[PDB]
Parts: sequence; C-alpha cells; structure tokens
Amino acid sequence: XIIDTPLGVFLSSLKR
Amino acid sequence: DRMLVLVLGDLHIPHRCNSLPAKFKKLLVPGKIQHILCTGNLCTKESYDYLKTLAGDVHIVRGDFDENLNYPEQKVVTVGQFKIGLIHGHQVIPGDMASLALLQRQFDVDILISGHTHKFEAFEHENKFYINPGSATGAYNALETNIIPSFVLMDIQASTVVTYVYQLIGDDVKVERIEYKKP
Repeated sequence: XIIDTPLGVFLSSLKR
Repeated sequence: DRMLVLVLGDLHIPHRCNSLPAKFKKLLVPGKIQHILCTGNLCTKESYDYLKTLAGDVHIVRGDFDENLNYPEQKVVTVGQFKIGLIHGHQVIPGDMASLALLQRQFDVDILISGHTHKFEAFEHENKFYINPGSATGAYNALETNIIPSFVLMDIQASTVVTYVYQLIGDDVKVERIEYKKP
C-alpha cells in the first residue's frame, strides 16, 4: 500500500 | 538519540551514469541526515562534494573505480549503540554469507554494509544485520539483471534501527521498511 517514511509518504515496494 | 544515516554507493559518475535520478535528488535535501556512509565508486570528488551538501559527516570506503586512492579499504564506525562496518565488497569472493559472517566477526560490528553487486539486499542473522544499498544511480554492472536505482536511510534510536530502502521502480519511488533490534 503506502508507507510513511522520514522523507515522505511513498508506495510500498513489496511485490504483494 | 535519534540519528538519520544515509547509506548509498556505486554511483559510477561519470563513466556509467551522470546523475542520481531526479526523483531521488528531490528527496535528498540538507538539514535531515546526520551521517553518510558510502560504499564507494563515486567515482570522482564532484559526487563527494554533492554528498557533503547533504550532511556534515561523510564516510567513504574505496571502490574499485574510485579516483581517490586515499580512501580506506574498510571502515568501522560507532553511532549511538551500534557498531557499523563498511566495505565496498569487490574483495568478497564466495556477497557470500559465510564470508560476511567472518567479516562481521573481524570488524566486530552489529551492522555490516557492503556494495559492488548493485543489488539491494538486507538480511539478519544471529542478531547481526547485513545491508547492501544497491547502486543509487542504477548503474550497470557485469551480467546484470535489470538494475534498479536504490539507496538506504537508517533511523537509529537506542537499540533499534528502522531501515527505509528507497527504490526507483517504474516512474515511482517505492520503499520497503525493515526493523532490526539488537539484544
């Protein structure tokens, strides 16, 4: 889905 | 207490690539990152100069194509509660795991960072953490399988590291989040 990170919100790179 | 550490390498500028992906450059800005650990293969001081704009503390080991021959072959650093080892990896002949565990004991580190394969990998064994950030430019290697640009951000607090692995996949920056806790 999406993941919050220290550099912003991004799509998850997980294949699932 | 809380430290953001940027981990990247194998840029190969300017022989194989000329810049970091523009979407990565938009995320890498000054004022956030406390330390930079670089696996090498910059390959020139121009990319060293770029990293120093991002943080006041840059640590680099010598890749097999770096122009600066004064860079150390390996480095051990202590950040907070963690001892971190750093080597470019073109010396690791079977990223082989029996060799990595040996290197972990020789450096006596909690975390071992290496590169040279241009393939992002990260795994934990017996409460030690092994990171390869890949190539931040997506630079070609020998016999490659595609080669996605990638770099790593470590969020270090007390005895926990939360690692964010940024990858340029298609048109998007995509991330995987990893937790590593040590006893």
